[PDB]
Amino acid sequence: ELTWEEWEKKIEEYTKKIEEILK
Amino acid sequence: ELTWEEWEKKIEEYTKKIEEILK
Amino acid sequence: ELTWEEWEKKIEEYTKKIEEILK
Amino acid sequence: SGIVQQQNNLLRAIEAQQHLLQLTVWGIKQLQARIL
Amino acid sequence: SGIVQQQNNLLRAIEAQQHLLQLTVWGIKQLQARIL
Amino acid sequence: GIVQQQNNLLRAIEAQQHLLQLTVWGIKQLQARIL
Repeated sequence: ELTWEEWEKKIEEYTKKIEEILK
Repeated sequence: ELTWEEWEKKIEEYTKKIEEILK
Repeated sequence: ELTWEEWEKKIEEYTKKIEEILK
Repeated sequence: SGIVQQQNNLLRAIEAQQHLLQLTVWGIKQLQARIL
Repeated sequence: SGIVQQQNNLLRAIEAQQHLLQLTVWGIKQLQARIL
Repeated sequence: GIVQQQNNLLRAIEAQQHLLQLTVWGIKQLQARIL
């Protein structure tokens, strides 16, 4: 099962990735 | 207003639409 | 840090902005 | 295929994701009301 | 007007959807902390 | 160009779909805990 800690890390990863694409 | 069952079914329906586009 | 009231307002503000863009 | 078709596909995907985002808003509000 | 304008509108839409999505993440974290 | 920008849009949408998988997952976790 996914932990809330890894959940939070993956959220940050995909959000950062989109922010870099949109720049 | 939605039941949680209807909520889950609509999540699946919109996912199917999106994945068909992404494929 | 947000209050839940402020959260609800910003949700609606971004929803209206998106809907306007998507027309 | 072409850019025009692909633009339409991207638009439809973003519109469907907007529905998903609205559904997640509903679920959070449901749980918030239950908890708080 | 043209593809250039329509593509720019899609970019603005996803930018705004990312703000909306970040707000849902905040709400989930708040409720997670309350519950667990 | 438009071709490159269209590809960047697709990649953003794919990442936004992964984010939605994650927020849906989190809501389901809390819903099952509460109800």
